[PDB]
Amino acid sequence: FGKRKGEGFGVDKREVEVLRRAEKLGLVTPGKTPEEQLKELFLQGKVVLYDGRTGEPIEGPIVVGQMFIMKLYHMVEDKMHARSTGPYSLITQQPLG
Amino acid sequence: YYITQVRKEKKGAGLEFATPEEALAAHERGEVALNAPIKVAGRETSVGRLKYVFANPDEALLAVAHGIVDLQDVVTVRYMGKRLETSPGRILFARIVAEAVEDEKVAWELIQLDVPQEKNSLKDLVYQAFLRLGMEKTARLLDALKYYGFTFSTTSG
Amino acid sequence: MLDSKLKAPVFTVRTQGREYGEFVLEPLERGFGVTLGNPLRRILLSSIPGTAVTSVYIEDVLHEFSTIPGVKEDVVEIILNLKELVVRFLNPSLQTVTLLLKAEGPKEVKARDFLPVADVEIMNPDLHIATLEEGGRLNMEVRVDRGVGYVPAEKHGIKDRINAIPVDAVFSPVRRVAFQVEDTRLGQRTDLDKLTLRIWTDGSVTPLEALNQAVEILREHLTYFSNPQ
Amino acid sequence: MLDSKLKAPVFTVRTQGREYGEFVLEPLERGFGVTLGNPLRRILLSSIPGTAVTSVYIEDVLHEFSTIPGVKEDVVEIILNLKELVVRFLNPSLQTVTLLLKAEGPKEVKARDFLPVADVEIMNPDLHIATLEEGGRLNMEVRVDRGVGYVPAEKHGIKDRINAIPVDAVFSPVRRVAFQVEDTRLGQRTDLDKLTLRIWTDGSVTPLEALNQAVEILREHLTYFSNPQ
Amino acid sequence: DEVWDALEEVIHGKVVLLNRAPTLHRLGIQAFQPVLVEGQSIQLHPLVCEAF
Amino acid sequence: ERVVRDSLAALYAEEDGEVAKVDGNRIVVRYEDGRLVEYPLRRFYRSNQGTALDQRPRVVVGQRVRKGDLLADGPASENGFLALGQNVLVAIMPFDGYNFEDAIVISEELLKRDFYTSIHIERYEIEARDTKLGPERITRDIPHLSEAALRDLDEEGVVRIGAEVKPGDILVGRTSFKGESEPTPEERLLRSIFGEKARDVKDTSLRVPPGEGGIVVRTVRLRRGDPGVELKPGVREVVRVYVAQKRKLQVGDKLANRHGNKGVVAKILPVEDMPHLPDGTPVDVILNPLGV
Amino acid sequence: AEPGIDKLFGMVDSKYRLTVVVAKRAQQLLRHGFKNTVLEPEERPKMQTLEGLFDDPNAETWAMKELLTGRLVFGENLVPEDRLQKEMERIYPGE
Repeated sequence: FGKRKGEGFGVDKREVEVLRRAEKLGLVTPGKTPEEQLKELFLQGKVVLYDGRTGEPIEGPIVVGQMFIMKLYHMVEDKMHARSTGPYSLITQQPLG
Repeated sequence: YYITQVRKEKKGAGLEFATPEEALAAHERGEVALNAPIKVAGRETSVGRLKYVFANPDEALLAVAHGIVDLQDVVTVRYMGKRLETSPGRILFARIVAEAVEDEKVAWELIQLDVPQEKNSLKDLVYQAFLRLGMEKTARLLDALKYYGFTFSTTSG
Repeated sequence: MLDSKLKAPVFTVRTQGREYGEFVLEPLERGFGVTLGNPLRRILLSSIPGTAVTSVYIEDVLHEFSTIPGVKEDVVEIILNLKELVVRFLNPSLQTVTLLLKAEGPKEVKARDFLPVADVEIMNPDLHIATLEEGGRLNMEVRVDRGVGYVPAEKHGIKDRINAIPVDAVFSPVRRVAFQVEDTRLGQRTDLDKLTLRIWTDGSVTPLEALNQAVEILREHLTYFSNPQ
Repeated sequence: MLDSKLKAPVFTVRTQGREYGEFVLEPLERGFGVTLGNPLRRILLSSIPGTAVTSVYIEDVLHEFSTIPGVKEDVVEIILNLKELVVRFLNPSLQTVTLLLKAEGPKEVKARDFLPVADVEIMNPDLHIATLEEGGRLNMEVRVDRGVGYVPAEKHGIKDRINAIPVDAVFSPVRRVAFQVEDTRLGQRTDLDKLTLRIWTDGSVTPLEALNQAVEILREHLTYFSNPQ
Repeated sequence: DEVWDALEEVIHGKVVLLNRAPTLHRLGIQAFQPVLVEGQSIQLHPLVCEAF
Repeated sequence: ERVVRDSLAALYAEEDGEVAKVDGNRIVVRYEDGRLVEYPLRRFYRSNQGTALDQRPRVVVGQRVRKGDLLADGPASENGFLALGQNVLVAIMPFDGYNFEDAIVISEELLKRDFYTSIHIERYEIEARDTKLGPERITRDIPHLSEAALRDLDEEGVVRIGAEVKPGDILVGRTSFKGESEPTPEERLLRSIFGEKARDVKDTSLRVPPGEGGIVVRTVRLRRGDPGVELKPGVREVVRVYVAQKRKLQVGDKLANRHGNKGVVAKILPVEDMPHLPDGTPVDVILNPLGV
Repeated sequence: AEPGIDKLFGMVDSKYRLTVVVAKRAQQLLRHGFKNTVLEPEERPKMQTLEGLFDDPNAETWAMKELLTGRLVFGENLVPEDRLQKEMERIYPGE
């Protein structure tokens, strides 16, 4: 947020609608200025996210971050199997592949 | 759930408005001051319930779109032949179902918009929808709930 | 033109009365239904001028929370019924028309009792305002304007007469704007949306009329990006 | 002009190179920064034409999983380090161009090595490709295509020479976009939406040409609302 | 790709069954009208996961 | 740290020295004692459970190494640290059911950047048995209907390197003898109407199974003149084909965090419209709170 | 779910008979050629690559849309066992 005051802008007309529903909730101390209002809301770990579809925001801070996500290995079972017709056992005449 | 609920807040000045007349003046202005909330304990009516009164069920929702009313904020709204006091959101829910089964009169005989919708309440809205209404039409309501369900919830934040 | 080009949006329409209308449109490229939908939605509820009773003054009533003798309704319930009123003005010269009314004796005052102003017409005739009784007097004025959206009484607090009472501003002819982007399939690719938005309107402007108005404002707005400074 | 229309958003820009640019545009009617900061932010992120490595070729390589003897990298760390490259064609007719390169000895081949082509300017002069040791032979062709969106190589699979290898390939130049509807103040009413966009980019295409194609497609789209059905 | 438009027809109206791992009750095998999808993955519905 | 050096994967440096050669395959290091050892590196070797073990040098030409410091990173060692995944920014809220119960949404962007790619290797095999109905050849011949399907085979028999074998394609050609011991009446007249002279043999060629198959990478053979092998009786020669593929991150996969959020991907979202930070940056993953 | 399944379930003495009716009725709708239908002209069964369903899609989407409209008749032993198929094969062409 430091760069905000530098790069050349201030809090949206969105960056506040959230704070109300925030103070009403009970996360940010009422009264305290918007600026110091977001920090107290950032230090809880959450930040003001906007919906990537409506431009409109998400009424209410949504904790975000950097989590270490590994991709889990696949077993031969996970492979998809589809059997219309096919081979057939010797003795026990029940299908097989 | 979220949508169907009502906040509660601060209590500094002793209010129980249901009686006095100068309990509106110095109180309503006090909502304009930092003393009287919109969700306050004055049992009958909190200053917030005095500020907004919407004619048609719809007006009840434009007010939420225009930064004027929260969905979880107490409000006075006149539905079918009665001065109702409920959140703008409870009056929405009351419609989702009312639309899942066009019949808007039966679509009110089975929903308790008197409280937050837990998992046990709905279950009921359904079992009862099934019984009363129809089975096919019901399923319609069942996703009709699976929609808003998955909707608000994302902006719920 | 044949394939991809003539595969341009199939703008289907279904307009019932001056209130219901369902405009379909597709195919559209991945996530575009959701790209056009919203704008038209935040527009149809924010920049569409209209007519509505914003200011109301009463005979002897000076405060918003009171009741009049020989009047079933109350000061907050009568001015409510007015919020349900729908009129109309002709040219730009009009910015605010105060309607006049005065009735007495056993009568059910309706939006027809006012005095017929020239450039203004009430789309809301048989609108029930109140039921008068014996010894009951009623005389009010209703300032009608042309804003855009929903304006709080407190927000403007009109100041006609000194005892006048503000009315919440309901300037959006449209009651609600719905839209969905169901999935559709056309040939090779199927990841195409099918943008559909329904629009509810009091009858002031036809749903489809609003549309045209809508898209316009949004278009006349893209030119705003023209003189590099 | 004097007022209202001379109060029309003052479009101002800000650019050094083609890598960045901010685009203020105030004042604006209540809640428009949204109704415009968004559609755009979307179109900008995908619907703008660019150019990226499509098919690669290696002197003595068969499959994309081999290791050129003499080069530090693996072929899978060389065709991945190409996707980082950014070319800038000059005229439509250049849907495709091929850029050779022929090096040896202990040198750090850089994108500045590609043997030049008329019409094309590599704005990526210092990007690292491979690292050749004593006696290396890294002779390679590399196709560059103009396109749009993101298309798995697996999706197009182009084969120049049989030994050639295809690569995944994103086409959007834009690398970031955002908007900040800061409430600006100017006397009469302060609910002033001061919309301002800021588009970053590889360079392939400027920021202003972008914010233009953007607002163009969308104007080119609001058009499919004409003939109902 | 023309065949794919035929499978898109040999399934109209038709349905298929889907059984859970430990089928515990009738509700563990439910019909479903097929919709052709993309991927190595059967797409289920949120409301049924409660059944199986 | 103590995991990548102890678990053997990343090739460390013994005694101090300078870096002499640096191939994608050899790192002959120069010890400050006149010595210069050649440090071979497994290019793209196959693991038992299929994952890869491709190593990559992390040292420039002519570097003065520090006794005990990685010269090449093991398979999943970022740089000496046990790296089994990526750091992606995670937003954590509920999405229109896409993350319904324990399912995860992935930002399309994640693939725009070669992030979650993995290089797995499958080993297809097959034998030329010596059946009493005649020896099972391994020729570039597939009796009945085409040549359009012979391309990849290129070399007579086995498939040519660098050929993405699409599932259903011939990986190796083979021929067995049709009947149990006899020819056939109806199939006798038939073959004669269009050329009685027809290889009355069969096509039992090793093909790729339904599922997948990528670009060949290596083919082995143990035909006659067996070097130092042990083929089995009934086996004339064993041909091996190794296929590899870049398995990007598609729906169905299960990515998980070291705490238990064991989930499976249910929707790749085009960056265009997924939750974004006040400025330009969006989120790549998304997680439901209902599980915590 | 299924259009008027409610009435359907609501027109039989057994949820199981409504299952037997449609299936068996689905048979003879394909068996004796697709023209044993008690309705067709205007608004009746329709698919969408063209309007094709007019010919032969899901046999039982008919059996079900037929019985919904009070035209069919089913009982415990309504019409005799062998002559039934005999005459039905006499009135309907298409093989």
